Amino acid sequence: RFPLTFGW
Amino acid sequence: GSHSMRYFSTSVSRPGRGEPRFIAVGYVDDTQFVRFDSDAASQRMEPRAPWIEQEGPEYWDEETGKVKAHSQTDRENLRIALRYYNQSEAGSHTLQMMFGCDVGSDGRFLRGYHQYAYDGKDYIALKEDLRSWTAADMAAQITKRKWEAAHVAEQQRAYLEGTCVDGLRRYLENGKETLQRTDPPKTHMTHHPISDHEATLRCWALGFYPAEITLTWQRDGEDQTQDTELVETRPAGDGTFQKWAAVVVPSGEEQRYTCHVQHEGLPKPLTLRW
Amino acid sequence: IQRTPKIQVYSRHPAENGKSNFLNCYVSGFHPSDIEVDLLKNGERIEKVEHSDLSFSKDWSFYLLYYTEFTPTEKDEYACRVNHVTLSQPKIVKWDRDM
Repeated sequence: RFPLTFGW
Repeated sequence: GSHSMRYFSTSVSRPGRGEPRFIAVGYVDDTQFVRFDSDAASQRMEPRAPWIEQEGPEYWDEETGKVKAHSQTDRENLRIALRYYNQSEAGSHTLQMMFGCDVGSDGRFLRGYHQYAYDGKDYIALKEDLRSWTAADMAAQITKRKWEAAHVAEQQRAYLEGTCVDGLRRYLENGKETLQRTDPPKTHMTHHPISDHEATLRCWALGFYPAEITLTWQRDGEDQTQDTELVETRPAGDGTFQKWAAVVVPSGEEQRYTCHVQHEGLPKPLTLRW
Repeated sequence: IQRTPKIQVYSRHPAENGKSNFLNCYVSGFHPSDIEVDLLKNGERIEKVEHSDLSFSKDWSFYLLYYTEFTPTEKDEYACRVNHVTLSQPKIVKWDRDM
């Protein structure tokens, strides 16, 4: 299950 | 049998020649099971291991969703990056991310990871406790402030300790025959004279899984950590791996050296002698 | 932000003339990810060569496996040719049954 991620 | 799940993503900008190249792969241990490539025609998350194919169309949709979203987030991250360091839009830049979780034999949470590199150097990573980030430079400071303000960690910590590992177990159960068996190395030794004053002992290990392995060469029982050509471990291309180790040996002394092999697929560690 | 590739050219199974096998060229530990990799038969680059998906080690550096289904003979010469920004001129590495 691929991660949720966030903007730099 | 300790186990790991990992995702890797690379985005490489092509100033002028289109949107960034984005490639993502996933691994349970040293078995890749999925990939996304922005350039490929399929434009979906794709399988790369027979057992993940058990998953329903639901899973494919949602995984494709997320890897797609992440790729868009990368596009912006690259743009933001330049802005932070004031770089040329003409240069090509690389943006990498790793994510995953580790479990032990019992199947329980060991470790969780979520880290990034810009241009191949550390940028920002989630600390081990999973509650704060480590920021490698002043640009990454700004990123970190946002992430604390946004309380991103509270989500990552929970996801890793919760859903990541739950996903790990489920893959390990499903891809059992493959991921859970451990293949031992077929070992042998070869001899290669090079002069009248010297010869080469090379110790092989072939057809092994997982890739983790230790080859060590001894003289009289004394370690030879300094005088030993060692190759980076390498894949057979059939899901097994290979490595070898070598020593230059004074002609007549072949019998002074021994080769040592450790691999978690061996009941006992091995001694090999020419 | 700059790392030269390690090149390894080798077969999947122990080489036996007349038996079909796989020729592999493994590049590893390089950066950035732009890399050209050719497999040669007597200096002539082999056409249908495939490769794994770009991935990377703990240290951020990249690795790729390139392979083709081939049938070695005691006559034929096989080689990996590689280029990368860290390389001034393409690197040719000869396949040695023993290395």
